Amino acid sequence: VKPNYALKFTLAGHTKAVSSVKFSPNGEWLASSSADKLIKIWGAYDGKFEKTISGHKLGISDVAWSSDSNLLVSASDDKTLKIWDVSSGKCLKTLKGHSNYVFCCNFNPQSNLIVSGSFDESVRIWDVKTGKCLKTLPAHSDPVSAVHFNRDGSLIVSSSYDGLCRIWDTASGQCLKTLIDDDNPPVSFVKFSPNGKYILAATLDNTLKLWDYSKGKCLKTYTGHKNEKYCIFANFSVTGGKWIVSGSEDNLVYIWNLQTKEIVQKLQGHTDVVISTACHPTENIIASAALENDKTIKLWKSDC
Amino acid sequence: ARTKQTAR
Repeated sequence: VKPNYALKFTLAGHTKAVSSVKFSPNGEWLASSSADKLIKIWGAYDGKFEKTISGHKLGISDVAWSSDSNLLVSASDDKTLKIWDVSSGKCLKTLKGHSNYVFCCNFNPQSNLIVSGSFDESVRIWDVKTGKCLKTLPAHSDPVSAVHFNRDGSLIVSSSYDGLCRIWDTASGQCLKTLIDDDNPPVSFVKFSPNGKYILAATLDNTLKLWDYSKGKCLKTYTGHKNEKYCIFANFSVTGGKWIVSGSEDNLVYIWNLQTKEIVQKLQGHTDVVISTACHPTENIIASAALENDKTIKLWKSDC
Repeated sequence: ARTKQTAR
């Protein structure tokens, strides 16, 4: 009925606002990125700092894991992405081609492609093996806030400040669907649901919306949190109860019942905007991260 | 970029 997430750890070390946290697919690690130009790796279960990965020339807005938990990709204001070997900490490839800040990134499930979005208003698809850009998509008319592959990597969803969410065919780079809203608020985040049938989109009017993109039908809206300014991550929690999880500009983590849309828990502890949250792949664990008055990551655990 | 306000 309701989860009971409780604070287990506070992870300090970043020296500027944290931007993104992601659990490894194997559940062992959390990676974080920051405006401080660093990636840090932490133990998912004991919160123990593992290592710092450095090399970007400017701040990092996003980080993502490969399926074998062996590679990370990061998206930086330095206009590049970097692919890293997590075990050695070494930069394997630098992905060059965007003409402005790279804001978001993700591997496909196969882990042979990376998708990125940029302030340059494009979405790029990259070959992991060669580090070469395969496709540049003239995707949006304003900064691209999020990019995400579906369950089998055949589709990409992108969101933008231009007010659109778009679905793309990975192989051809073609736009298959545009989702619109008459009042046209900036879209600050999007991702596919775990089954790939829906997308969850955040807009800067304090609203999260679950869409059946095929039908162009909005099925659920989640409200009551604060999101008017930042590109805050949201998540489907599937390990126990079925929840939607998001950060908020009132310094809380919000958790909603997926079906009823009721807020079922608010997690208190951060002292600045909660810009990023992540849900552990097998356990009822949430990671949350906050902006520069706080600069910490918190790990929370629930029984359901 | 993400940690700063950049949207309309």
